[PDB]
Amino acid sequence: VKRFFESYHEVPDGTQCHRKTYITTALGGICGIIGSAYSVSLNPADSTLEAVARVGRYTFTAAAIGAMFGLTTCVSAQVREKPDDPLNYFIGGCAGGLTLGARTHSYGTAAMGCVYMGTAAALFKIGKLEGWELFPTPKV
Amino acid sequence: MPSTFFNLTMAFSLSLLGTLMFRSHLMSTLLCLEGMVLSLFIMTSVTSLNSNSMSSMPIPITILVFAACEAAVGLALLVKVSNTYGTDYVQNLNLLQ
Amino acid sequence: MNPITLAIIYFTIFLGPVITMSSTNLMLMWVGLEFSLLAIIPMLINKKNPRSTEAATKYFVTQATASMIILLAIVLNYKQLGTWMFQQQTNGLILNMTLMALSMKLGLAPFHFWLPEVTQGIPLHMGLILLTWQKIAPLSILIQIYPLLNSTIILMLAITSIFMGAWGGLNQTQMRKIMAYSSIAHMGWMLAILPYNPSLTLLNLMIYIILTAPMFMALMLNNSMTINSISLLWNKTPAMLTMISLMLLSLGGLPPLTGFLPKWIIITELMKNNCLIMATLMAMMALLNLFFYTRLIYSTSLTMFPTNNNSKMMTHQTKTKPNLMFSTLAIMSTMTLPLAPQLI
Amino acid sequence: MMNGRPGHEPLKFLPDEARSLPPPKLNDPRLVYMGLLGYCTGLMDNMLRMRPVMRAGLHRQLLFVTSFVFAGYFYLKRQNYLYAVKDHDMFGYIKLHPEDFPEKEKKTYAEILEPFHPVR
Amino acid sequence: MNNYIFVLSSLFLVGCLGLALKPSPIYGGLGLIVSGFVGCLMVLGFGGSFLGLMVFLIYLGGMLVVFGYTTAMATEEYPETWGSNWLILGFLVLGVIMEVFLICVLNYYDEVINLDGLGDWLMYEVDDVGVMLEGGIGVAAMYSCATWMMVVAGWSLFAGIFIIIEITR
Amino acid sequence: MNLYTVIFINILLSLTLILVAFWLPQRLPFSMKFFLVAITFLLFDLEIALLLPLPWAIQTIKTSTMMIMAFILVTILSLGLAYEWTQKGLEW
Amino acid sequence: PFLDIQKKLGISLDRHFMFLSAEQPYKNAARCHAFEKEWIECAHGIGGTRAKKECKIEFDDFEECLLRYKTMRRMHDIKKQREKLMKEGKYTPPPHHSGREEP
Amino acid sequence: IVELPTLEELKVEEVKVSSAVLKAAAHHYGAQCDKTNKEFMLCRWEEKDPRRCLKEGKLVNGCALNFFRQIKSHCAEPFTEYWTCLDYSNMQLFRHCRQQQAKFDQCVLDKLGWVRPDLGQLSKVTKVKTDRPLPENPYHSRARPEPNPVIEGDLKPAKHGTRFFFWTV
Repeated sequence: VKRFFESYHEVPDGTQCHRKTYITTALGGICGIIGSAYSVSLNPADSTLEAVARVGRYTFTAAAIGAMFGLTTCVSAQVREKPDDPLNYFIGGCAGGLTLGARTHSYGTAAMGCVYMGTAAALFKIGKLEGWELFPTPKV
Repeated sequence: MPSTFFNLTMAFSLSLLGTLMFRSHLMSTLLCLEGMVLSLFIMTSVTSLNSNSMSSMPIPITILVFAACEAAVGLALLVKVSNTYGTDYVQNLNLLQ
Repeated sequence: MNPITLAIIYFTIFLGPVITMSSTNLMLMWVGLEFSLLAIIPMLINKKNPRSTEAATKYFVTQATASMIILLAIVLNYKQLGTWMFQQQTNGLILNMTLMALSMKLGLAPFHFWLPEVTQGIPLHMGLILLTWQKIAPLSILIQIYPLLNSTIILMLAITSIFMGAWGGLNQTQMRKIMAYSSIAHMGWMLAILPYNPSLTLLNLMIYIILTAPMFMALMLNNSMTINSISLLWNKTPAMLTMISLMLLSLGGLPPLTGFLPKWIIITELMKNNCLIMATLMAMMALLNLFFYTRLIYSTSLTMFPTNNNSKMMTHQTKTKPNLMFSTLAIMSTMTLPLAPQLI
Repeated sequence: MMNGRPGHEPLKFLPDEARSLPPPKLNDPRLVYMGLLGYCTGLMDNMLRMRPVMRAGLHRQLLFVTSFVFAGYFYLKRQNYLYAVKDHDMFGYIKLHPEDFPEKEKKTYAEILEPFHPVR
Repeated sequence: MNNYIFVLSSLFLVGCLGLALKPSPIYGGLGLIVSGFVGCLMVLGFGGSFLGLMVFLIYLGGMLVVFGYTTAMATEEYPETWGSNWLILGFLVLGVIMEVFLICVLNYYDEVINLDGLGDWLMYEVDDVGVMLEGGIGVAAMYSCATWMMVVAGWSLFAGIFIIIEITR
Repeated sequence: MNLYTVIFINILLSLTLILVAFWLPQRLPFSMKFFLVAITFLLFDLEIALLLPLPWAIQTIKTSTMMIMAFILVTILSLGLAYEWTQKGLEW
Repeated sequence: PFLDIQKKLGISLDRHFMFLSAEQPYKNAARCHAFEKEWIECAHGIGGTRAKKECKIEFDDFEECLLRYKTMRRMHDIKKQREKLMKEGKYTPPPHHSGREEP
Repeated sequence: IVELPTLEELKVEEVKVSSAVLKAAAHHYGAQCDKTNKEFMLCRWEEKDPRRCLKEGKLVNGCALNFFRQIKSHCAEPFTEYWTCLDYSNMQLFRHCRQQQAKFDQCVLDKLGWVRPDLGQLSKVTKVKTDRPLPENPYHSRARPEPNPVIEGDLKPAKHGTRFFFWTV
């Protein structure tokens, strides 16, 4: 149930967007659940339903940012024909920033979100391109 | 023990889920807390007994002796709380926010 | 406290960490942790104020369940290896439990909620012990088992702590809680390098102890639990204004002072090990910690807050002096940097 | 790290092996720093306790400048050993496992062709 | 009979399920006593008498009597909340049944349960012709062979008195 | 099993009585003293435990250490009692 | 450990009883004492990093004396077939299961 | 495989008499037959594998068997009275029967000459020399891995000093 997410990376970027979007949407959604959970455990709700709603809101919003990121990056790559280009991701990251912005009904957040999120995603692309290692084993 | 040590372990996790989700009375946690010490004591004694490792039986009891005092401290805090708030209810414990 | 009781308790609060450190049989390491839990609770409720009972009852439940989880790890190991101690072979989940549990007793990352609250309801004095002579014990257990723990989790708890500590601190105005939050942060750096170079954890701790112990004996010299309270320091005792300034900027990583070394060598060791992703993000939000440190600087030193007439009365009376330890631990802390090579 | 080394003295400060190393010159800048670090501690104390800063506790000033320094010689004596062990350990390995640390050969700059990026 | 230990172990789990669902403090205490007895029998099933019976002496009548005691003066009456005790009872029963099928499911995964191997593992090896191999001979190493285990515990109790009196004061 | 047989008859005999008995017919009391006693009780109850293996430990080859240990345990707890007396504890 | 006040002082309050092969009371040898020895006299002088690959034969065995799972498996496997075979009427427990009894 | 010996290989005569009978005569069996007993035992301990010391074991039963046949020949009636009284007791305690014991023990000191071993003098360790080569590599130990090599030499002041960032040191 992990061989899955990884698949996103295996096929060249810009190709098989369907899978990409699905995977990206799941990750966002997973984060949504976790995020809602912390948001409900602490700062609890008033009624069971109210909290179920939260969970839903956070889950969907996160799933959305996941989708548009996946969709935009894949499509940009295909259209721009740059199979591996950090910018592709930035376009996508920005997209997620905007979505989040919408779901929060704020243009400003979209601004915050477009740059920060995009930059972050772009760095992910570079990271993969340059073989950056995260959480590395001690090799001293 | 292969599946008799899974019941005890899940007992400890069911007791884990208990101590971590409070509800009203604090005593129920403490009491739950103790449910773990019993499960740990039972598991330690069980494996020591089927490993014939007699050099280790001291531990099953040291676990209980330390756990008893641990609980003594826990209850004195509890008595201290229903002396200051007239109840053991946890909600009362929200001044440090 | 009947001075006899004071001795028994204090001995236990001190035998508690020492047994942990000295023993190798994990069990004996667990009871060392258990004795620390039992000894600290009496002192925590010394005023017996309504806030205090809350503090102890939280500290105790958080400490107790973690203690039980640590014992479960030892009990499980006993069946996966007859030994009473973690070994290369240990199941990974067995070690991760010990990390979470021990990261609760030390209060790192997503388990950082109890510390700020217990640091708020206990006296300044017992605050120090609860922050620095109670971190030695669990850390010892981790440092001993470092070869075996996971690099991923530690890093996540490390980064989280840094963030939570920083963000939490920005809003807080109560000093006790500002320190509680700083400790969460520094504790984070410490656990970041544990998997790679334990010896640096022991430096990032000592320096934290040599920094926090002077800082708290400063807060209590005037027993100010408010920044507004520490801000009138200029009237109550003017000299400590100079060193309080440097020690707090030292607690954050600014380069001339001793406080840079722990962050600098931890970053050097992480880059040596290639975590230039993780190290970078940590150093960046580490900079957030200095912002709240300097905001306090502003109130206490760089700007003079208005004081009360009744203060002139406290000036008249001779001010009970700060122990010598303050000085020796203020200087060795604010400026030892020129002697870093031998420290590491 | 360096613990677990053969012969490790389980609780000793500086094993006698450290006798072989040169003793720290008492005027080593570092020990002299510790001295100044100390004098300042003393002066600071006087200040926090509201005493004439320099003209008071002239006995203490001495205890300080002389406690810190005393500590230094015996600490530096050790830290110097620790570093010295590090080489013994490091250099030895380079040899015992020679192949892993081969002496590669560097060509003269004539042979090497470094690309020239014009500044223009 | 060969399942004697599985069953006992099963009931223990339920007992703990009860404590977890946090029924009224005193009924929960009853729960810990039931699990306590079940557990004692478990240890008394793998060949350990002293360890087990001690569970009874120190923990069944010894420790929880206290719990019930304090749960008599300070934990109020669980008043106006008693109704849940029935709901909790239900979930408990439902959960028990759930687990019933649950382990059946785990049994399916042969890849432990040793459904056939039940009663073949409660004990593994014995000194058939031995004499002094009784649980307890070990518990006594605490006085001689291992004394650390006693000096540490002893301190706990001693310090305990001073601590509890100080917290209580 | 033999014990199990006896015990279930024992419960059966009692449940039989109560059943026939019900079928044939056709808020803040608290004193720390009480809590304190319960506590002391376990501190003593735990000690009883550390003292229970003494029958097996008598036969220990050491003997000297046995007694040296046992005497220390009994003495340190008794001192605990001593301080309980000295303090208002045990004075209800 | 972190502070070896025990080796230094020469005392051994915590080391004598850490493994199953330590001195058991009345010399009643533990179980798996045939292996733990073989698995710790092997890993003595060789650090862990190299007590984890080459001294894997002795742990793979000691992981089976204690857990004794491969046995459980083999046995469980045997029974299954016996069950299926007994279904076909193929296997009929020999009276050896109920033979004389050797002293 | 397991090389478990075959039944025919392990089919030897045994005493097969009530525990009490062995017990009643035990003291004299520990006397008349330890030469071989010990040997089997020494074989047993040093060569952990019973399979290896099986032969010695067949000798054990045999020696005892005749031990019994000789008893059967002389002072048999006495022995019969001693065991019957010894068996009645639940722990087959020796002191309940001393009058019967004296007869048989006395008789075997008239007819067989054998002697009841005085208190002790059976517990004391014995030396029996056996041809079976002191099993080398018992435990079938594999080869012990090589100890890490040893850095050698004497310390020399560190090279160029602490090489920390810009510290001429």
